[PDB]
Amino acid sequence: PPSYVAHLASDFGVRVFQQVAQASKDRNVVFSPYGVASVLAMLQLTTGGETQQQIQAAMGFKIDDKGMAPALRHLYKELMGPWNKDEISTTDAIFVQRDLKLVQGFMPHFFRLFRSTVKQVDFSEVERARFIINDWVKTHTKGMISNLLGKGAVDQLTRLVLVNALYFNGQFKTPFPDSSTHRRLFHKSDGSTVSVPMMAQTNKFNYTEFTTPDGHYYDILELPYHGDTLSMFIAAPYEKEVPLSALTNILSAQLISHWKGNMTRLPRLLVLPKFSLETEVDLRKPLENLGMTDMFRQFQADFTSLSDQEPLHVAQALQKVKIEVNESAPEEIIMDRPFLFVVRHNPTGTVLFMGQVMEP
Ligand SMILES: [Cl-]
Ligand SMILES: [Zn+2]
Repeated sequence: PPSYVAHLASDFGVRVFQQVAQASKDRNVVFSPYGVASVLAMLQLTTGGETQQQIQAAMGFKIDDKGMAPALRHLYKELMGPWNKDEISTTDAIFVQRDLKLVQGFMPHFFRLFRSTVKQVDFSEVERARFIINDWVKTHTKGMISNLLGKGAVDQLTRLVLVNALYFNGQFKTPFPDSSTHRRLFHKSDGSTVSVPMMAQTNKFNYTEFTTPDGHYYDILELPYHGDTLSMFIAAPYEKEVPLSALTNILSAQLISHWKGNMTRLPRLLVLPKFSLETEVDLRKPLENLGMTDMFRQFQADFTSLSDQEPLHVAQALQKVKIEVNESAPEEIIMDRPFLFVVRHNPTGTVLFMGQVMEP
């Protein structure tokens, strides 16, 4: 049912998300499982030796394997095509220090595969190199993702920067009435409460309930987008006493597919907090946790496919994502507690976005 590579990409990106979620247990996190898989799929082409092994081992595939590069290319083009209706602004980029002899033939080879190019910049001009990179990222995200590199992120010694940014403000197939949006009490994991804008809509929603292995029931709702291609999945334990982590730790691309397959439409009243999350994740620690350590270590990093004439290592590997959820006697579903969301491309089964709303 899913694309073989879409599954590999999604499963990989999900494992990375779980690493971020475990690190920031009680903070908001919005992440792109597909984005991180994609930028790391590209990194495979620049990477060699042990550094490549670690990435390949973690992703479950080699950009080397036959048809693997086309597959990703087709997947991307499928996700970003006009037929989707619901726009997704995304960008990735490898920035390399200028005046470093690159492996003759790599540039055009990288382009033939991913239809992107490696950008060369002078990190010597720290603040200029930083603006060049940030303005690129903003320019290629409808101007939505700004300042992806904060002051200090890069210095005159930076030689390789890895960047990925996404913005999504989708429009629901069935919109929430503006009039129903009101301030409502949200219960945070620590037991405290804040009053936040929540949307309300009675409709025949896609819904189903799963149990955690330990037997805790949790609600899952699917909110399709007007393009009939993407869907948001909202999931959270029914019992507030059960932490959201109980879901995040069992999460997988495959589980989400089962959620979808078990959905039935039922007259429901959904109260869902209106929210706008922006998050930058430093991919280093999460990726290191998954066995990919070489790529960040100066002289141990093997990027000999990109440049064998001079040592390289990733100074920064950063993803920044902005997601906005807005308006665009039946059973009552109130998301007044920390919950997961998943944005999914259903035709391919790709997990584009994933996040936890710990505090709207
Ligand atoms: Cl919680
Ligand atoms: Zn299955």
